[PDB]
Amino acid sequence: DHATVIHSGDYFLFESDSEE
Amino acid sequence: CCESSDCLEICMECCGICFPS
Amino acid sequence: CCESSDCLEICMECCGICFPS
Amino acid sequence: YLFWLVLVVVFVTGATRISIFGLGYLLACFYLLLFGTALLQRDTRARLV
Amino acid sequence: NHMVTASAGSLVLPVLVFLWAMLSIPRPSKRFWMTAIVFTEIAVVVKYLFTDGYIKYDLVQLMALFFHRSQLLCY
Amino acid sequence: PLRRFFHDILHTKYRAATDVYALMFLADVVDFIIIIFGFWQVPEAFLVMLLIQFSTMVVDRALYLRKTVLGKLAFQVALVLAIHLWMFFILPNVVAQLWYFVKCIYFALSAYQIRCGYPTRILGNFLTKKYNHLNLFLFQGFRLVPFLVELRAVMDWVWTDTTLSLSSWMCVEDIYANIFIIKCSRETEKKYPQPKGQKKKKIVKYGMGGLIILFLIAIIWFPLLFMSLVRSVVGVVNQPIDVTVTLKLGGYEPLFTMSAQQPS
Amino acid sequence: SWMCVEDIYANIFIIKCSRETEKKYPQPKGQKKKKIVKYGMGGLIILFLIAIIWFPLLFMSLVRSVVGVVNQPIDVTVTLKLGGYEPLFTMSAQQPSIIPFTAQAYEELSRQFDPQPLAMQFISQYSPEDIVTAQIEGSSGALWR
Amino acid sequence: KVSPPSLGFLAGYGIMGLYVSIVLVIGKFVRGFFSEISHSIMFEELPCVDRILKLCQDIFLVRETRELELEEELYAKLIFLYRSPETMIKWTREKE
Amino acid sequence: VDRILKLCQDIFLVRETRELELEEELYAKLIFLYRSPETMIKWTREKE
Ligand SMILES: CCCCCCCC/C=C/CCCCCCCC(=O)O[C@@H](COC(=O)CCCCCCCCCCCCCCCCC)COP(=O)(O)OCCN
Ligand SMILES: CCCCCCCCCCCC
Ligand SMILES: CCCCCCCCCCCC
Ligand SMILES: CCCCCCCCCCCC
Ligand SMILES: CCCCCCCCCCCC
Ligand SMILES: CCCCCCCCCCCC
Ligand SMILES: CCCCCCCCCCCC
Ligand SMILES: CCCCCCCCCCCC
Ligand SMILES: CCCCCCCCCCCC
Ligand SMILES: CCCCCCCCCCCC
Repeated sequence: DHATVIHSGDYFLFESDSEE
Repeated sequence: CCESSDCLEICMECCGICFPS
Repeated sequence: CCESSDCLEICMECCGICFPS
Repeated sequence: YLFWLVLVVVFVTGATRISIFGLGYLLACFYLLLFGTALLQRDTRARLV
Repeated sequence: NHMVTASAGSLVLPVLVFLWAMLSIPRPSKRFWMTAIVFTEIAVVVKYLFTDGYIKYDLVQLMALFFHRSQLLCY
Repeated sequence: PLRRFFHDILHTKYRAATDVYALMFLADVVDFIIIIFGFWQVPEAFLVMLLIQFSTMVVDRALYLRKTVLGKLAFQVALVLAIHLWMFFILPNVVAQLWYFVKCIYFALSAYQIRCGYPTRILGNFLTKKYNHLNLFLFQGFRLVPFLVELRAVMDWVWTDTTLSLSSWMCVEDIYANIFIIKCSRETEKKYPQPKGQKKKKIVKYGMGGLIILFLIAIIWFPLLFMSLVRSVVGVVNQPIDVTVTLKLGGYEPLFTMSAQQPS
Repeated sequence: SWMCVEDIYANIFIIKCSRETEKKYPQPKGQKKKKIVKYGMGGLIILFLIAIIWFPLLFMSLVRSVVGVVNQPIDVTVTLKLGGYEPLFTMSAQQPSIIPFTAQAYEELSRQFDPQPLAMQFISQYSPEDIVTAQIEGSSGALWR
Repeated sequence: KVSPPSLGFLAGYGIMGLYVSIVLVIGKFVRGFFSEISHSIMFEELPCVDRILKLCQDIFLVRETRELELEEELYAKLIFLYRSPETMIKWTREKE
Repeated sequence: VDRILKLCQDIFLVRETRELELEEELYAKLIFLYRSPETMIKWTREKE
């Protein structure tokens, strides 16, 4: 659902995994 | 053709424009 | 004796007073 | 380009003197402006009638 | 010409410039330029037959429209 | 038949793709400006022309964001005819001649959009393309225009296909705006670095500070000055034109009206 | 601090209501935003903005434009003050003699002075039943003193 | 004819200047929403606010029973939740 | 702020290609960056 998917952000997304 | 479902949607989202969510 | 370098400085810094940086 | 400055004069002679001869001048210009580039290179000596 | 004269004068060609010439396959056409020349000539003739004290901005119009014709004839 | 062929070749065709919306909008902004300036039945006419410029700009934004060549064709056709018919409703001029001229430029750039096509990448603010100083100043100026920023946001939201609501659309717009302004400043500091520990340049300080002080002076003192100046002007000679002495004597019939006028 | 806990609670409630309604009526993942909803809210906002700038101007102009109430001289008091010592010649008239010029009468005056542009302009610009007729009385009886 | 002044101040500049001023101030009023909406996404985009309303309602319950010592203690929790944004993230997690 | 403008521009790119599922997902990143100040510090580090 839109609600749950826009409120799913966590710290793992911002880990520096080869962000080019 | 504004449905009642659309009508509540509209109202709630203008409320979200002012108030939170 | 306002130089052009000073003139841009002045302008940008007043913009920073209002807008960010 | 003299062929063409004459065409300008032909037009303006009509314009200035408002008459029936003037309408004729206007027409002479209109024509030799359309069918004119043809006879600018074909009337050079070949029958400038 | 539509900024110096009004009504039936112009308001036919400017409309056609915006709706036919500029809205066309690449180069306008041949019929556009022909109709432009024709309309300008007709306008000159009827203004000569009298509007009174007619103005001639249609001189510079007709002559520019015949200059372009020469440019496109040479291609 | 021929008309159908023209329209087919204006829609299907095989042409390129350009984005001249920026310039079309700029033409319409100039038009708005000169109509606003041209307030000089006339107020009503200028007010209708205002509503018009505005409505047409909104419709243009719609067709641009929805990438409609057919819609732009229709709009162009209608607008050309209508603006040319408004020349007949002159009854309420250099201002109008200029308005016609700049609208002609809009019609020329609009015609170009239709005959070229709409490019795939249409999103993205014009003044956020480069990260210089001019872009910075222009963007901030756009944000200073009373309602342009908010209108742009709401309008775009309504046309662009989004999953988010207005609240959230406005969030991403705010974030982007702020981030751009920061980026421009960061870029300019990399371009022209300032030595470590180099005062702040006496002149720069004097300028900004001075302006601020003068602005504050004009908040308090200047109004007082203006007020006093206008109000002080008082005193227009008033002299009795005539000396009407009616020595009403008789209680029953008051008379003795021998009196004089300006000559005496 | 009392106001702090009240603000927190108020905001928290509003969020909770929204969360609850999203659980009650979930919105599919990636489902546009419904054209109509957008058109409605957006439209209202635009109209509100229109009424910030245009509507006041409209109202203002509408009220101010209404101007023009016929004012005709009731009487034609021609006092031909002659004698320097005793000004007299006060033979004059009033409304009965004064004739509010009709539409036809106005046309006459305008046409009389039509050659002169500004002369006709004056008459024509003044509304019909505006130009009044100064039929000043000339008869005396009033001897002088 | 006579001309009745239906302006009040001055149609030419008095009312005009006032109109401009109003527009500007309404401008700022409307900006007041779409300018700093991003400075609150930390107090308004909370996934599950159930644990915070429990805290808030416990303060209310403890004021009705007049055990005001615990009011001070539960207020301390509220202010620390709102003093550290990272703990808000932890406490407002959707599931746990 | 380079990493944040990339996020913002990716939302824009994903709306032009009409893959609106990823719009919701990238919006989630934006809001978490702005919900935790410490992650903003990490993401906005000068070099890395
Ligand atoms: C290109 C030409 C630019 C000028 C266009 C026409 C000028 C119209 C007025 C421009 C005046 C410029 C002054 C800007 C002052 C900065 C404040 C601001 O919010 O400026 C805002 C834009 O708001 C506006 O609409 C500008 C007008 C503000 C009103 C100030 C004018 C003073 C006259 C009224 C006096 C009363 C003041 C208000 C009373 C109470 C209001 C609640 C810009 O920040 P921002 O958040 O988007 O930043 C993003 C990240 N911080
Ligand atoms: C559901 C009501 C329409 C949306 C709200 C707009 C403000 C009221 C205008 C019409 C009231 C029914
Ligand atoms: C009649 C036009 C608006 C007048 C007041 C209505 C308020 C609008 C509410 C917006 C969502 C409820
Ligand atoms: C006079 C009653 C109308 C209500 C005033 C405005 C309410 C809606 C405006 C903004 C919505 C929060
Ligand atoms: C570079 C312009 C001077 C600083 C800005 C002050 C506002 C304008 C006053 C003089 C305009 C040239
Ligand atoms: C003429 C004095 C100021 C009038 C408006 C100028 C605005 C100043 C801008 C400050 C930095 C650009
Ligand atoms: C009327 C045009 C002058 C611009 C209005 C003020 C602009 C500078 C003021 C504050 C700088 C952001
Ligand atoms: C002040 C923000 C940068 C915008 C540049 C022009 C804005 C108006 C300032 C001077 C106008 C006379
Ligand atoms: C921030 C102060 C700089 C000088 C004022 C900028 C122009 C705004 C117009 C106000 C009149 C001084
Ligand atoms: C937020 C804009 C929605 C429409 C305005 C709500 C009613 C407020 C009264 C203002 C008159 C339009």
